[PDB]
Parts: sequence; C-alpha cells; structure tokens
Amino acid sequence: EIRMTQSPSSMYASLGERVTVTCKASQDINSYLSWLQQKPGKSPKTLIYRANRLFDGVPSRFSGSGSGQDYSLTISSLEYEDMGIFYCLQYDEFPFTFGSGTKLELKRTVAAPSVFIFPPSDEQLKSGTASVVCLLNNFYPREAKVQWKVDNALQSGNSQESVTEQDSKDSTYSLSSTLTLSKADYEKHKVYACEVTHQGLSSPVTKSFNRG
Amino acid sequence: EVKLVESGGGLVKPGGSLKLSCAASGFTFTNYAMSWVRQTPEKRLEWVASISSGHTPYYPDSVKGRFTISRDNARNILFLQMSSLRSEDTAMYYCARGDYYGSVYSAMDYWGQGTSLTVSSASTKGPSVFPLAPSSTSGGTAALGCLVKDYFPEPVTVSWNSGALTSGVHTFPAVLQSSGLYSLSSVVTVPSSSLGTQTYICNVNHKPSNTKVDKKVEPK
Ligand SMILES: [Cl-]
Repeated sequence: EIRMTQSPSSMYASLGERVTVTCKASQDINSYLSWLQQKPGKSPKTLIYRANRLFDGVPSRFSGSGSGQDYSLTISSLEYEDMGIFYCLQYDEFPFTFGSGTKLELKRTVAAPSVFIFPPSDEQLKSGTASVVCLLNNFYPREAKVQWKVDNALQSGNSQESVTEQDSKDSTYSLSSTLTLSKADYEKHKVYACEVTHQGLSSPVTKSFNRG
Repeated sequence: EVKLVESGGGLVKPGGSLKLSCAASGFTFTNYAMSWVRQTPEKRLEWVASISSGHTPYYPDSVKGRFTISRDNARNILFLQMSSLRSEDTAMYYCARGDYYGSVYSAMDYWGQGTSLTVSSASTKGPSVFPLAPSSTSGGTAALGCLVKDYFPEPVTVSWNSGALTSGVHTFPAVLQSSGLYSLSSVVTVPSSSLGTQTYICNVNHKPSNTKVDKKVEPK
C-alpha cells in the first residue's frame, strides 16, 4: 500500500567520497524507517533504524536523516566494505514495504579485458550440441560488446552472456559469452571468432580458432 | 552472537505445501517479534509474514489464506507453513528478528542466511559438466574452466580442486536458456607454465538432484 522509491537506482563512487542516498514514501511514516545493506549473495544487514539511529556495531560514517516522507542515508567517507545494494524499509503500517534499492559500486580506472575462447568439448559434441565460450577477464567498466563471427558471418540470437559482480580485490568485472549451435551447424563451418570491444582497448580484440 | 538459520526449502509442484524453519540463537527468542521476508528473482524484497511476541500473526493479502506463520518458543523456532503454492512464490525466503522491545512494528534487525524455494511443475534435472580446455606463450596466463549445462532448478555450486584452488576463480551467474534450463560457467586463470604439471578439477554440486560431478580439465 505504502510505496517506497529510492534514488539513484545505481551509482559509482570512490573510496573516501561522501555518498548520500534517498528514500521517499507515499505517506507520512513518522521516522519508522530502516536502512539495510545487502552484499551480493549475502543476507541483508541493518545499518540505520528509526531513520536516525545507528544499529549495534555499525560504523560511525553511516548516518540517517529525514522526517515524514523523505529520508536519506549518508556515508561520510566511503570504504571498500560499503559496496552493495542499500534498501529502505518502512515498518509504520502493514504491509511493510521495501524500496527498490540503490546499487553502490566502486569507481576505478579503466581496465582492459583478457580474452579467451573455448571450443566445444568432444564429450558435448557426441550429445549433438556445440557450445563455444568467450571469456573476458577482469575489465572495467561493465560495458563491453561481444560479437560472434562464424566464418566471418556475424551471429545473432544464438548467444547468451553473464557478468560477475565487482571483484573484491581489483573491482573489475568478468564476462562469459556462450554461442550454442547444433553439432550439424557446428561441423558446417571452420572459423569461430569472438570479437571484443571495450574502452580499455585501443582497437577491438578478436580471439578465434579453426575447428580443424 | 545472534544467529538465525533457515532450513526446509527446495522444489515444489504448484498447489503443494511446504514448511520453512528458522533456528534462533543468541537471544531470548520469546521476547522478540519475528518476520518472514522473501527476495524475488528480480531481487525485490517482499514482506511475507510477521508474528508478535504474543504469537499474533500478520500477513499481506497475497499470502493471507495460504501461508501460516507460527513459532515454538521452547526450541526457539520460527515456522512458515505454505500451502496452495503458486509459481510466483519462487524466491529466497529470509527469517528476521525485530527490536528488543518485542513489537512487530520495528525494524528487521538480524536476518538468516535464507533458504530457497522454487515452485515448478518440472522435475529436477542434474547438469552436464563439460571442460573448457586451455590451449602457450611463456610468461602468459591461461584460462580453463567447466561448462555446467542444462540443469533445473537453481542452484549449482562449484569449487575447484575440492576447495584448494580459489584464487582467480570466476563462477558466473546462471543464465536461463531458450530450452528453459539453466547454464553457468566457472573459470580459473592460471600461469601458462603450470598447465602440463598441475591438475585442475571442478567439483560441481546440484543438491536439488543430489548430483555430484568432478570433471578434470586438461590442456589441448
Ligand atoms: Cl510451471
């Protein structure tokens, strides 16, 4: 019933920066509002409750302000452990409602991808399918274009991609692109190339192999 | 140390029923209000149920008639009995403790690790694990991995060399294939000089199907 809207949806920041995130409610909440942090693949963890109060053990850099409908969370000096998604929660009236979240990622310098290509295994081909995998390792920013080229014929509709969350040590991303073809179509062609374009590279990088 | 530990998830056919459990520790369970919250595949959080210090339950309309929250203050256990399950209930389910004042009208202080629920008509299918073989230039790095293909439901866990190898490992998120089955890749970057002498094995586990696989990745 009560709507919780957050701003920005996502944002990059540098360590030591002062970050402020917003939460807006559709009704007067009387400061019954908590801020939680959830890191990728982990459980939520409460930072602020009652809008202004630090929870047990929460660093002093975290502060909460607001009243009525408009509330805010502020990190005085950003730290590596502060990355993740931040949610707001109203517990003033049932049903308790959560904001959509604000993803907070770490700014860093451009980083070039290491590109690798993997031909399909003999085990798989016996099953009738052929998966060709292109790997981009440790790059920044997230944006990257991966084009498949079978015998210099650009591919479309037959590939999927997956991207990791920001690395803990280098804050880079890694990407996996899989081209799946039937074994019949796979045996019909020779050159399997993966062309990568990314801001850390001066010119696109193409990794390829010949089925023979 | 507050510890909330959930158990009891898994795969359920539509219209079925299942019970979730949350083992509380590190606090006088009886005085604290408790709640169930779930996280959808889109990663949105939805309040599912709450129970006061006086065993009074509270629900949203979406689950009102089907889910029942209960608690056994003797063993320090929170329950979520779900019935008439719908495909829209697929989500990660968390238990959460409330403030020390005992009211359900408080923040969610501590959260459990979460237990996963998938509501599907389909049967569990274990993955096919294929090697992503590395080819090398002296002084360069080589990439190897495992392709974990065609499994349902999530999740699949992957370790390398039974956990001995963690450095440089990237296990990507699962993608839904046009077939309706899931597929993930797990890769590890290693020094080229070590490829002919070091053995690399990915240990793939798919608990929904009780499927363990150990594929040894060799150069080509
Ligand atoms: Cl279904």
